[PDB]
Amino acid sequence: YMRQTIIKVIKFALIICYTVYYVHNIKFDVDCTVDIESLTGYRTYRCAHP
Amino acid sequence: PAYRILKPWWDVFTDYISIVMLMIAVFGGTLQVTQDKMICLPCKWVTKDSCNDSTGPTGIKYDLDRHQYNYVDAVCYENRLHWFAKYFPYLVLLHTLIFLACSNFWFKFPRTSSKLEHFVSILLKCFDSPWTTRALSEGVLDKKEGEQAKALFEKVKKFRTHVEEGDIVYRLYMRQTIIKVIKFALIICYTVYYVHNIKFDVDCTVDIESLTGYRTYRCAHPLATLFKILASFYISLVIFYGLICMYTLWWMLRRSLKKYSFESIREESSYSDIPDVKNDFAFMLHLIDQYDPLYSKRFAVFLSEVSENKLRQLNLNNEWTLDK
Amino acid sequence: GVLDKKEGEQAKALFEKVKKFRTHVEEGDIVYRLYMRQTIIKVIKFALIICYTVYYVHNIKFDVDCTVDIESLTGYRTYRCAHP
Amino acid sequence: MICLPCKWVTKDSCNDSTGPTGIKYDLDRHQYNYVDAVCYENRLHWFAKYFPYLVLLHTLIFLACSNFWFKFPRTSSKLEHFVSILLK
Amino acid sequence: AFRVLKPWWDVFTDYLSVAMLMIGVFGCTLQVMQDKIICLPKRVQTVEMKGLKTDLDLQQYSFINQMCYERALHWYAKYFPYLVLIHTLVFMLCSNFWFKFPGSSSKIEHFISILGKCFDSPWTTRALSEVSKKEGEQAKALFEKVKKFRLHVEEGDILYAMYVRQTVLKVIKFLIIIAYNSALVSKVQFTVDCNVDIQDMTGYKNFSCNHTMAHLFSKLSFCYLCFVSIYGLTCLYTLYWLFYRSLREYSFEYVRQETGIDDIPDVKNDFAFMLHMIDQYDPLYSKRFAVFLSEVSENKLKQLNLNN
Ligand SMILES: CCCCCCCC/C=C\CCCCCCCC(=O)OC[C@H](COP(=O)(O)OCCN)OC(=O)CCCCCCC/C=C/CCCCCCCC
Repeated sequence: YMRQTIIKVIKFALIICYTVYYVHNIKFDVDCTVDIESLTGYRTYRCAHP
Repeated sequence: PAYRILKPWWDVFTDYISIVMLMIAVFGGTLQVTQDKMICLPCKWVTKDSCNDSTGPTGIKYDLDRHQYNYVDAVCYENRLHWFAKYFPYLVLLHTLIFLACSNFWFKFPRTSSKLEHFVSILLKCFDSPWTTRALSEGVLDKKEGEQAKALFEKVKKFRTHVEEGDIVYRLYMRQTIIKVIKFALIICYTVYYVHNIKFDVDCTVDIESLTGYRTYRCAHPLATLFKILASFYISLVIFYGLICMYTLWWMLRRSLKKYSFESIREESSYSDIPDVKNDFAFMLHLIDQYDPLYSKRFAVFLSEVSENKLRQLNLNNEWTLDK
Repeated sequence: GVLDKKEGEQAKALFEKVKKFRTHVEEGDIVYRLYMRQTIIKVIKFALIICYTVYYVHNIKFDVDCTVDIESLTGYRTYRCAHP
Repeated sequence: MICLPCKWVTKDSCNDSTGPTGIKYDLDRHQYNYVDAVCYENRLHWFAKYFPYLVLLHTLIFLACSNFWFKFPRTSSKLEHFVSILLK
Repeated sequence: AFRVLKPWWDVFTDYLSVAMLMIGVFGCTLQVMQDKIICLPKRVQTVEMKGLKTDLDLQQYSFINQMCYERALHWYAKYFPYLVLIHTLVFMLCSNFWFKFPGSSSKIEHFISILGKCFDSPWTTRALSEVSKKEGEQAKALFEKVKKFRLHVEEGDILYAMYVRQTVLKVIKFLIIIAYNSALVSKVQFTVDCNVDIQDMTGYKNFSCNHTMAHLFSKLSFCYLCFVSIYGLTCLYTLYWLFYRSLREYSFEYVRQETGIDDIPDVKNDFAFMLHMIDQYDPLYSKRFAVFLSEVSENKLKQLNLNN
């Protein structure tokens, strides 16, 4: 029971750290420069992640 | 549980009709959410906001994009499709929920539910009592059966003192039946009067000329005839739900259900001291008779003081045996 | 022979229950009539179903020639529809 | 329905008359959808459109007929009585 | 079985919570739909009418749709079902808070258990017949149990305060929900004017959009408002029943008039509140319990057993 609680709290800490750090990367407007000019004709695009 | 004996044939029929109407509501709601749309084509030649309706045949070019078509469809679905053809399944769902609540209100309302549970429990234990078989057969008695019969007799007296003064169950059932026929009349009127507005061809004039280029459009509502079928089927079921309910009203007003006479039972069986019961006791025994009259018979022996005296005498023979 | 007392009274009470159930049920024939009516309805329904279903099964065709007079909206009068 | 117009007609009937090239009808996607809807509603036979619903109705009535005496209280009470006494 | 302590208001609020949960789930399922808003640009470049060629691809139209859905559609019209889900979860959690507390549940079970022991005891109707062998011993044992209950539950007042707390929480949540939903129900509109600055991507700056299920969300919001209004009226009646008369005290004076026993005292606090609860359920239970509460009746039972 002690090991289960300790794992459940250390994983809690890791989850909070990595989730809070990367939560700002969920953006609506995203610029992509993917270099597919030979297939599309354009290099840069402005996507909207719904 | 064991409330099936408290539900006569009309209640079972109305419950099954409510299940079928709920199926109609779910099917229509799924169709209206998923595939309900309009396919609107602009009228090229207009005559005062009305379609003029005028070498091989070649297609008419409207110059609209796919999204202009979608915008026209959405606008002529919101503004010109009749409200019945749009909110029919939700109205059906609301009506079914109100019907089910009315049918099952007294099973949830505490004052009536307690009395119904008490009645069904004592009647089941009385019908399954061996003392009923022994008395209707008219000294051998099992001891545990002995004080079981005595305690059940005392419980019957308790129940008669506890339920017979009031008529809340009868009044609640009357009000439920009255609501279930008033609502049926309103449903039939407003559904028959508005079913004809579910059409396949809809002419819409929405004034989106600044965004599309046309004012009047001719639209096809594909899921309309099916909605004309389901509604008709619904109007069938509600009519049945009406007629059955009306019979229930007749069954509750042809005679007084707050007075039950055991005249036939004391006519056939020996115990002629069996009295007549009133109020919720009478109404619930009438409901029991609608399921199986024998359930009343095996109950009646538990309402008699002569049977109480016979049970007391035989029990007194039993526990005070000759040896002690 | 040997007889547990509970078994004996249960046998006698079930004999009397047989008599009571007999005089309760033998008077009427509601169950038989209901079963008769159910079978009759189920056979006449089968007759109607086989009739109208065999008669109209030929109308389920893949290719349907439709003529709907929407020439003022489409420009064509007759179309050749496929029903997948 | 997937309805293509008949270019060659003869009194409301399809006339049916180097490399091949596609026939151009000059119809939008939405005109095609409207034609499908109208010919499905008016010219597809009612059996081909409502066969499963008729089958569902017929099965529901068949199952109601088969299980009516088990649900009708007058017969259900007697059947439960007989089953109980026979099993005991 | 705690159903004997659920009055009509509690059952009604539970069913309203179930209905509101159904509304929220249906709204979320409607929100699942991909086609949400449809936008056409403004000022695009017998009478034969011709269509306006907006000169836009399908991807440009979809981009305009999502841009105007994110930046022009009101947040209420996009997140109303989720708010309904959260509110109905709070209502369901805070409607059973009196029942599911650790110390309260044991008292509730003890009260209903010994009250059922009363309602099935022969000594109750025997005691009414007194007023108007083995069963005597069971009567004496149940009487000791009744005294144990008196010394066990009557001291505290956790049940009444906890029920008052949950009722007040229901009332304030209802008030907040009604206020903000009635304020923001006017924002669920079919026609929306979107003015996102995507002239560089599409060519246009002003768009007229239609929210396809704005009518459905408006009807759902009005139905949820009606359900919450009924819920709040029920909770206000619960508050009125809680505070119009002192539920911290219960007078057995009605039994004092009916039953000839006058030694029957007036219990208080949690005893009083649960007696009021079972009176809402069934008034016979308290009247039958009173003949077991009094101790001069216990002396009469002791004398009867002594003579027997
Ligand atoms: C633990 C992992 C869980 C993940 C498992 C995923 C299960 C389902 C995966 C397969 C999905 C199959 C579809 C995939 C391709 C999508 C096809 C598509 O775009 O169809 C459109 C259609 C939307 O229709 P529109 O065109 O907007 O209609 C407008 C006119 N009414 O897209 C779909 O929704 C796909 C339909 C498949 C249904 C699968 C389940 C959909 C999600 C259901 C969520 C409901 C939850 C509600 C409760 C939430 C709150 C408690």
